[PDB]
Amino acid sequence: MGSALFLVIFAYLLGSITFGEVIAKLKGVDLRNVGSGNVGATNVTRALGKKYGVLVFFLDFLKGFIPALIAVKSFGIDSWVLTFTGLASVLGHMYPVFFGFKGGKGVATALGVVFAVSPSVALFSFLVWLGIFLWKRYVSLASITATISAFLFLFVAGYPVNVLFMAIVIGALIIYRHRENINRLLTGREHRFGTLEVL
Ligand SMILES: CCCCCCC/C=C/CCCCCC(=O)OC[C@@H](O)CO
Ligand SMILES: CCCCCCC/C=C\CCCCCC(=O)OC[C@@H](O)CO
Ligand SMILES: CCCCCCC/C=C\CCCCCC(=O)OC[C@@H](O)CO
Ligand SMILES: CCCCCCC/C=C\CCCCCC(=O)OC[C@@H](O)CO
Ligand SMILES: CCCCCCC/C=C\CCCCCC(=O)OC[C@@H](O)CO
Ligand SMILES: CCCCCCC/C=C\CCCCCC(=O)OC[C@@H](O)CO
Ligand SMILES: CCCCCCC/C=C\CCCCCC(=O)OC[C@@H](O)CO
Ligand SMILES: CCCCCCC/C=C\CCCCCC(=O)OC[C@@H](O)CO
Ligand SMILES: CCCCCCC/C=C\CCCCCC(=O)OC[C@@H](O)CO
Ligand SMILES: CCCCCCC/C=C\CCCCCC(=O)OC[C@@H](O)CO
Ligand SMILES: CCCCCCC/C=C\CCCCCC(=O)OC[C@@H](O)CO
Ligand SMILES: CCCCCCC/C=C\CCCCCC(=O)OC[C@@H](O)CO
Ligand SMILES: CCCCCCC/C=C\CCCCCC(=O)OC[C@@H](O)CO
Ligand SMILES: CCCCCCC/C=C\CCCCCC(=O)OC[C@@H](O)CO
Ligand SMILES: CCCCCCC/C=C\CCCCCC(=O)OC[C@@H](O)CO
Repeated sequence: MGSALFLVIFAYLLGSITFGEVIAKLKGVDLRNVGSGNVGATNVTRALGKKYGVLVFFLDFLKGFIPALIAVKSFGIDSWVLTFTGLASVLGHMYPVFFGFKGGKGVATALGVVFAVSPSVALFSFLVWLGIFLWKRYVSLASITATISAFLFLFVAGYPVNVLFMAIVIGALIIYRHRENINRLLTGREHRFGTLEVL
């Protein structure tokens, strides 16, 4: 259907709005040259402050939630339209047409996709993330662990193959976007998150 193609294209274009760069540019800051140089909510928190980072997280989450919600309600949980809508949102966040195809790691937007599929699974995956983050204070370790957990939760809950395909590809892409963090974690060179007073 034409409406299926338009929903997927809409999801990619919406995901291509790198809200970390939007907010930082509104503030005259080049997010690629402050902090870690990454463009997600974590680096916004690191460079501009937790309140700006919460805003960016919410906006990047909504990019994934809104199109996936439309897909679920219009085409059904079993539809491969949902599969490609969720993938398009995440791929837009990672490879944004509006920001030189240099985007983020995909965690916030992927959580938004999952929330449209299953708010409970999204909550459980967030709880894993927060637990792992508070355990060791590595953002990357929390995101990798929670991404794997999210797939396992959808699998054991019995979600259909279109959803599992969407989740395994999104999850693999997220882990790939963390490949440098994994290298640092394996060699003891990953930094814990926070100011010197917090740490
Ligand atoms: C840009 C500033 C304004 C805020 C943006 C709007 C945020 C929320 C939008 C509502 C979500 C989209 C509607 C989803 C929905 O219920 O779709 C179900 C529909 O497909 C039933 O067939
Ligand atoms: C790079 C993609 C974005 C720019 C181009 C967007 C539009 C491109 C091609 C038009 C495809 C229209 C397909 C409509 C279609 O098959 O509708 C049939 C359906 O509505 C009922 O069977
Ligand atoms: C990077 C992603 C690119 C996506 C490109 C999507 C467009 C692909 C194929 C176009 C299909 C032709 C549809 C033309 C059309 O409106 O025909 C009407 C006809 O199908 C109804 O009888
Ligand atoms: C169809 C719904 C779309 C919802 C999102 C709407 C788009 C919102 C933000 C993206 C563009 C923000 C650009 C703001 C702006 O002009 O900032 C200028 C300033 O950053 C200096 O370059
Ligand atoms: C299997 C595919 C779906 C994966 C869903 C996403 C991973 C699940 C849970 C983590 C969500 C909480 C993220 C908390 C947070 O502050 O993230 C900041 C963000 O910038 C990290 O890159
Ligand atoms: C449409 C419904 C929206 C539901 C909520 C969407 C936003 C989800 C999560 C935002 C929380 C991210 C921050 C997580 C967090 O507390 O990180 C740990 C750290 O802050 C502890 O110091
Ligand atoms: C204008 C701003 C919001 C843009 C949202 C774009 C959403 C794209 C398409 C809307 C969904 C159309 C669904 C058509 C429909 O009834 O499909 C039913 C489907 O199950 C086939 O029988
Ligand atoms: C619905 C349309 C939304 C459009 C949102 C605005 C996107 C367009 C222009 C904003 C600036 C894009 C370039 C940002 C960028 O990556 O700058 C280059 C970077 O290497 C700076 O270090
Ligand atoms: C699949 C549908 C595609 C529809 C057309 C999308 C492309 C339209 C306009 C491009 C927006 C601004 C792109 C410029 C851009 O990303 O520049 C930033 C880059 O130089 C950062 O190094
Ligand atoms: C539903 C699947 C749609 C596929 C869309 C894929 C995402 C959007 C554009 C593809 C870019 C492919 C090339 C990779 C790329 O962006 O290079 C990385 C960038 O950092 C260098 O400019
Ligand atoms: C489906 C997504 C749901 C996520 C939205 C809810 C986020 C709300 C709260 C998370 C943060 C909890 C408080 C963390 C905190 O106070 O940590 C203190 C800790 O650093 C002490 O060592
Ligand atoms: C397995 C999924 C659940 C999430 C991971 C569970 C790991 C267990 C506990 C995490 C709670 C946060 C505090 C852990 C801890 O020892 O923090 C030390 C810190 O508070 C003081 O240096
Ligand atoms: C805090 C720790 C939480 C850990 C949750 C553990 C979930 C992981 C593995 C359990 C495997 C259960 C057996 C396989 C299973 O349910 O298959 C899924 C599917 O075939 C059911 O439709
Ligand atoms: C069974 C299917 C397996 C599919 C292959 C796994 C894809 C995941 C990660 C890609 C790892 C290699 C990176 C590719 C690469 O150099 O891309 C860089 C840039 O030009 C485009 O992103
Ligand atoms: C949900 C099932 C479990 C998934 C666990 C995924 C863990 C992924 C990558 C971790 C690789 C590094 C292992 C060592 C590590 O984290 O060390 C932390 C610190 O002590 C030194 O960097």
